[PDB]
Amino acid sequence: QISVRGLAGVENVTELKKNFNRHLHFTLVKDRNVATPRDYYFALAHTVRDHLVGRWIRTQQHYYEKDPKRIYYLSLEFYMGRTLQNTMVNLALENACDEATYQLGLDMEELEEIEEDAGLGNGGLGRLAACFLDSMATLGLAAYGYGIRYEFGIFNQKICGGWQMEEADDWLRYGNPWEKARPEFTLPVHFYGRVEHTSQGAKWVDTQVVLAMPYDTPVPGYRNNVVNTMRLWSAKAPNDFNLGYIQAVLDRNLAENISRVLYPNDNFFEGKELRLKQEYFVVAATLQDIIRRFKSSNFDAFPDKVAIQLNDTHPSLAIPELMRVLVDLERLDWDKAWEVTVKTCAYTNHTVLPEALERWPVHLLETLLPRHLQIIYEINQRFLNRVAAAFPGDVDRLRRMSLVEEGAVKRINMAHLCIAGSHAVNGVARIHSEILKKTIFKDFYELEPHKFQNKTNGITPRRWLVLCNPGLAEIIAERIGEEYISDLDQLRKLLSYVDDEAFIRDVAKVKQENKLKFAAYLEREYKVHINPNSLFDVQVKRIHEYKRQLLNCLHVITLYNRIKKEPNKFVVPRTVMIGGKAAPGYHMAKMIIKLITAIGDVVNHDPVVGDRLRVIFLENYRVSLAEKVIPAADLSEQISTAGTEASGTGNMKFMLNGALTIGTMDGANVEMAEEAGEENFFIFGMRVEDVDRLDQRGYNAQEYYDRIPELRQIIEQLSSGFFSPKQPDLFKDIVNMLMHHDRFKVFADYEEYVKCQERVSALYKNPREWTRMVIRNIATSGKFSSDRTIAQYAREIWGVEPSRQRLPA
Amino acid sequence: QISVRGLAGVENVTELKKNFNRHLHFTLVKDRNVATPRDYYFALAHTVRDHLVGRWIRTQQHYYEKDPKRIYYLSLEFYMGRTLQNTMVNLALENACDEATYQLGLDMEELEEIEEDAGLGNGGLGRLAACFLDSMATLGLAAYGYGIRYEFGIFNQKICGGWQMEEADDWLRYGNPWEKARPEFTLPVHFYGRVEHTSQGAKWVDTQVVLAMPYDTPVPGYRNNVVNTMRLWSAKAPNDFNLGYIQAVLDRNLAENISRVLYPNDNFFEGKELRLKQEYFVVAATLQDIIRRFKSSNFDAFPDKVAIQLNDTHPSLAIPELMRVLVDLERLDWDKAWEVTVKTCAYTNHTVLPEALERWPVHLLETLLPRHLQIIYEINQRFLNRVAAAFPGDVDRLRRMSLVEEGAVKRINMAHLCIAGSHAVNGVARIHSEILKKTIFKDFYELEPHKFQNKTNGITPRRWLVLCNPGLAEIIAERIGEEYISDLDQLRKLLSYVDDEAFIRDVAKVKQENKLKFAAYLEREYKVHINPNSLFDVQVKRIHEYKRQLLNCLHVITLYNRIKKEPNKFVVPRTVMIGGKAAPGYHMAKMIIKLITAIGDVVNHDPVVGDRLRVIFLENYRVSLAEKVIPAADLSEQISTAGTEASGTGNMKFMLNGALTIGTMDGANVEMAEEAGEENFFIFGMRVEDVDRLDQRGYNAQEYYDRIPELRQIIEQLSSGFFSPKQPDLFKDIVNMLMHHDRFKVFADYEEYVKCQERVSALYKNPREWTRMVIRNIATSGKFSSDRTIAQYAREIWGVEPSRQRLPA
Ligand SMILES: OC[C@H]1O[C@@H](NC(=S)N/N=C/c2ccc(F)cc2)[C@H](O)[C@@H](O)[C@@H]1O
Ligand SMILES: OC[C@H]1O[C@@H](NC(=S)N/N=C/c2ccc(F)cc2)[C@H](O)[C@@H](O)[C@@H]1O
Ligand SMILES: OC[C@H]1O[C@@H](NC(=S)N/N=C/c2ccc(F)cc2)[C@H](O)[C@@H](O)[C@@H]1O
Ligand SMILES: OC[C@H]1O[C@@H](NC(=S)N/N=C/c2ccc(F)cc2)[C@H](O)[C@@H](O)[C@@H]1O
Repeated sequence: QISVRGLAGVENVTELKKNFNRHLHFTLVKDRNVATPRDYYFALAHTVRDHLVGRWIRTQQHYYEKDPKRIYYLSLEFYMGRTLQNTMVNLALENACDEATYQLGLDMEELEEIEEDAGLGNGGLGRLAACFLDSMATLGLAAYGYGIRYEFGIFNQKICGGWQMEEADDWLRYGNPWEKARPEFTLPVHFYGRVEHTSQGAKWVDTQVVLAMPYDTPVPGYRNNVVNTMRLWSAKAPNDFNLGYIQAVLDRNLAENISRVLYPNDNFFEGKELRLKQEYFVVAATLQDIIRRFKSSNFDAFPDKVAIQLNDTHPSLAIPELMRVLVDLERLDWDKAWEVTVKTCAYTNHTVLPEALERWPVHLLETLLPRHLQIIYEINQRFLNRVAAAFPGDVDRLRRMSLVEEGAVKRINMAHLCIAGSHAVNGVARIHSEILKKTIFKDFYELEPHKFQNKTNGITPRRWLVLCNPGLAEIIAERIGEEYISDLDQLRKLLSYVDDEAFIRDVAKVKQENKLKFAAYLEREYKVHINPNSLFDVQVKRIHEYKRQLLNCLHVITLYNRIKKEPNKFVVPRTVMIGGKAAPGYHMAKMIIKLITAIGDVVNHDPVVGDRLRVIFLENYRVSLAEKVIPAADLSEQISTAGTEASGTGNMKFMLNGALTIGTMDGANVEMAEEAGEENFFIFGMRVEDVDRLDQRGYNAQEYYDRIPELRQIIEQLSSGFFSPKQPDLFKDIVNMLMHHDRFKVFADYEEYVKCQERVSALYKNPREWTRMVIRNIATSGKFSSDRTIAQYAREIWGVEPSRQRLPA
Repeated sequence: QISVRGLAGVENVTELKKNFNRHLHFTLVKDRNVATPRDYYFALAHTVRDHLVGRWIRTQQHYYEKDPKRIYYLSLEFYMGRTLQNTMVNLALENACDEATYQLGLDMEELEEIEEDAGLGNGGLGRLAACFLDSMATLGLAAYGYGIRYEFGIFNQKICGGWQMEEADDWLRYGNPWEKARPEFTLPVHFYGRVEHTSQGAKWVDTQVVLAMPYDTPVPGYRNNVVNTMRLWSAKAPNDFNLGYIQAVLDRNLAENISRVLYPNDNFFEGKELRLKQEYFVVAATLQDIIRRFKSSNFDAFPDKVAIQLNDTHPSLAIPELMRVLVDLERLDWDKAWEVTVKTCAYTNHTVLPEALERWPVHLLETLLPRHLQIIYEINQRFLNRVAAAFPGDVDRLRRMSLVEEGAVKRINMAHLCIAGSHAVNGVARIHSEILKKTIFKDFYELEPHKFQNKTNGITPRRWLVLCNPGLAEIIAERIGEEYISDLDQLRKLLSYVDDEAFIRDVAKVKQENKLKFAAYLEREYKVHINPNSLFDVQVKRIHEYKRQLLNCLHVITLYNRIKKEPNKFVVPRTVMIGGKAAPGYHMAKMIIKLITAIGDVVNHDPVVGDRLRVIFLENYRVSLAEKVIPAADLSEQISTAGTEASGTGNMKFMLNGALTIGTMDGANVEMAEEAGEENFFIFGMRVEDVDRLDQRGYNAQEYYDRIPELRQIIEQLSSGFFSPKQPDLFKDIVNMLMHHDRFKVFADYEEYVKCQERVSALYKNPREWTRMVIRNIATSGKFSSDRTIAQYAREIWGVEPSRQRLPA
């Protein structure tokens, strides 16, 4: 149907049809009379996966023969979403499969909706890992993602009576056709025990053993025949475990609980033993696998052949684990082992919020990982000796920089461990990396300035344009060809079409089609009715106070109050959509969801409002939902308090897909506005500097309440029970926080936000000028490809050159 | 190589080779350079399973179109063993696969050893279910086996320091290629809750729900293109289960524990809640599936279309569950529902030992299954009213026959429930069925004599001759053709060859080859050395006092003592092999294993004994081990106290494979001796009548100790520490039991057993006459085919005719 989806040749279509029928019969044990829609999905998935096999085997054989430097990306999260369409896109099979299934009397898009998301992450950090794997494969790097195969991913969100309910994401229930179990590479992982000192060094003894069994998932590059591996570990008890009899077998569950469930905290730290076990489990298994692969090729050459990237501090135990193996098992001297470790490891930081930082109680590490605690103490002593030598007499620097935090309970600061033990430390957007050098890691930057880098985040244009928005991809390819898909900078060529009447019309038509499709998806699966001619105002991301869904709520209520005051005045119609999950133990975030639905309950049923304003909470926001809503959006809400969102990546997805952005100068928003031009961005609010000035003076919310009548009215409505008639004081916690304990200064940006929103509405009244500004955004979105990000990691951190060359088919 | 293994045509071999390579590549994601032996096994298993698919789909479609009466065999145990060779045998693919793998440079026998046993049973009862499924498929019956898919089967036995250790049988670790998950037939099962009475009947409410997910395994008939189904249920928590958050997800394990592990008791009853849950789980899920299939075709016709066979009392809850569904859900009146239930259900009893009988405490059923308890009370009331009418004034009969047992804790006698609610009750050998009518169910037989039947057990000659003993199968087929494999009575034709010199030589040669092969298996996998010219004296079966492994031990010690007394006298050399698992909580059985190994420790290292006597404990006795040892045996030990072994089936396996039997007149031994002739059997010991006479007088072990000097010496050796020098009193429990508390009268059969064993040795000195007696045993083993057994169930209980006709290929 459309060109970027590839060729549908007669031989290909015929062979796909034959192989689909073969799998239905031999694999699924069905014929056409009894086959369920799920059966059809599986037949297609097996048919497509067959095409990966040859390329997967030869890619891995190629790395064995050429022995390049290997990149190991360690993460506790890989937020992959669905795999079927992505595989078809990267193999150029989409049109062929569409034709083949059509001839079999099946709708492929219907089949695609059957696949479960692999929801093995919470939000931005997990999705970043996934975009990175795509880009590393596309850039021909010998890269492996290593993580945990959680039996349960991020919970499915249900909304009951306006409240979030959580249910188990049993994503493996029907079996996962995209994985291959690798039982021959099963490895032991040790816990507890004690340290013995012998004539020739320490020994870690009397440990409990849990087995780590790997499952491999293919990561195909974009039409280059490269297929890399994501290896995820599953926990298994040994067979003599606990070995009255019945109970011993039942207790195997205790060991296997390690890989049972993803912790659902986003930017928040809970010091639970199970989480610590998960972190060590992935690190211990991964490092053994890395060492094994390195020997099957003298640890001096280790950093020349191995790079380990730590995705936040979650896998920080790789640093003392590597030291443990090198010193205790391989018998290297300390200083050489340390040199190897530092040159091998690099660390990426993803947040500056203090409550999100991992600080593990010493008593936990003492019991669970006694040898690692000893190694950490020794690292700290040697590091602090370096600090004392560089800054003689500066005793407070010594306590600030210590890996060991003193107080009620002694804790290990894992970020300090990561900096000390890594040759490179990076933030994820220019402003974030600057904040790290100026504030939270200032002392470290002064000691070792060469370690600190920036690597601005990106997203893959395969999933986030070609896959989710084929209509846009096609009209772009019509003018500039297909090369931009793996070289996104080529989108600059579209600046030549900003006055092109045909292109303006096509861009606007593609958006309308996406909006119509999304309006249809809402009616069918949720029975909610929306005006597709309204401005689609979208804020989708995890629920957090810093992200300020509450500021958006205040704007929504402002618009409602203005309409009620002057009902017969024209306003640009809006559909305001807010979606995102709240961490199950985060009370304020759960109250915010309830507020949003409560506002919708009033606004959506007011006859005077009509079709001019609707507020919809998008339930169960996840990767597959993002693929649907993002192409449909007109306005992207990126409204975090300046200095709080390290980068953001949702922002980049909206930019690439033809939405304009309303945002603060925070995270990557700054660089997006720089690329597009400030005139083509809706910027409002305090800058980082203004926030600093306010903190020095002291933030007084009452001042804003006293000076802004429209704000006072909203607070009075919330307090009095206007939005909760049966429970008048339902939102008292929200009001109290806004008035007395607001870390994120919601009121301080209110006036500027409302005014800026008026300017958005003004521009939307002029469709032609709205679309020209859109074209200017899409055209300058190139920098935000994760291909650019990964090429920078490769050159500036890992010491490897990317390659756009094909492997033989 | 040999004829009964089928044809190896050029087209077949070529296609097998191509498909093997295809699976190695696409399914296993390997090439020949990295492939492990396990990879090769899996490639072959997938290659073979492909051949089942068409036949499986058409068999099930045939049953749908013809709508025959369906047979449902309900069992908590299916002891299947390995599936690869069995599938090849039944599809006539063995020679073709052997040739195909040979041309690929692989040894198929080596590949076969990689497969895990499906050890989903304990012993005879579980293995009977498996032979029955084979025979039902071979006889073209529309039959389904229904059970539980245990994650852990019967434990693997390790012997450490002469003691049994248990380890978890993680048989699914690498994945099971012989099953297909059927998630679309997932059904809810209810537990706990309470009963509410409304205007129109009882309602079971406030229950907890566990999901039952089915997995289907094919059961191929012998070369008739029939493939039946064994459907096994796995327990799964619903997604909102327990739905702080982390713990709720972790607690899903509680629901899923239902299908985690097989209870390892053999002929012993433990009233544990988890076991009760397993029993209801299989019954509730199975009955819903049965009803669903019946409707997709007025409950008057239910018994015309459905038969349910209860394998012991373990699935006895089918009776009140069927009533529950018919009365509470379908709204049938009681008397009609009862009529349907009785005509649908039949019950097979497998033991007379009182400690093995299921008697569930009322308080357990009250909490777990409140509605079922009420239904059971109502069944009991109506049944006892019938008894009172038939036997007026017989108040003690009333309490004897009650389903409710009075006392300390009230219990439900599940055997009484089964008799009351079944149209047919059978024992499993003629003597056993007679004992049921005369003793434990005498009252029931008097009330309803027409219900009581005999169905003597059998074994499948596919697994237990063709598969495990191809050499014997071949020399038989040379003389009489191949028809006997599905018509075992044809073996009578071999009586014509009892004086045939060529046949005598061939029978003896096949045995020698099997013995040499088994002697080689022992050296390689266990480093134990045996004389292959010795008489192979084998007792393999679960360890139990009633089976009298202890009597065998006394004989072994007798032989050792005789040798030590007259070292230079000739004796027929023996290798005495004993194997079997002990239930983990059965102390005396564990002590018996230790005794056996302790005897071996003395006998096997005595220089004076030489190669004349060896005692070996066969570790981890299971189906795949039985397939190896049984063909190698010369003497089958079947020495249970008369009246205690209901049938035995190991006995039949040895008879079919050319061993002579030493045995008591117990279980099926009686019928075996009747078929072969008493002259061709080594019968010794008390008959049932003699045991009865001894019990009336009182059994005094001391009498035997006082009158038999050889017995006194053995007891003195055991007591003094001759067999345990470092722990002199190790065996005091054994001695004390033999002297004061022996329910099974070991001493009473000692003298006769030893004398009989002397006659065995005498015959073995004359190889030609030994072999002629063997031929007379093999020739009369026909009756003991499970094809005969199943044809009798079909005609006399189920009301269906077996068919030897082929379905189209
Ligand atoms: O789908 C059911 C089972 O599938 C198994 N995969 C097997 S047998 N081959 N895969 C081959 C493969 C080929 C190409 C791919 F791109 C990925 C996998 C998995 O090991 C198992 O964990 C899973 O439950
Ligand atoms: O760099 C990628 C993105 O990283 C995000 N961090 C996230 S999701 N941290 N989760 C931390 C976490 C902590 C404990 C957990 F149990 C789970 C997750 C940043 O907020 C965002 O600005 C940035 O764009
Ligand atoms: O082997 C890995 C997985 O295999 C799956 N089987 C699939 S995909 N097809 N089987 C088809 C089949 C064909 C012929 C047979 F005689 C049996 C099965 C099972 O459902 C799953 O529980 C198991 O873990
Ligand atoms: O009919 C077949 C065979 O049945 C046997 N019974 C067996 S194995 N009962 N197991 C009972 C059991 C009880 C509780 C459990 F948790 C497990 C098993 C008979 O002893 C044997 O003489 C006969 O040949």
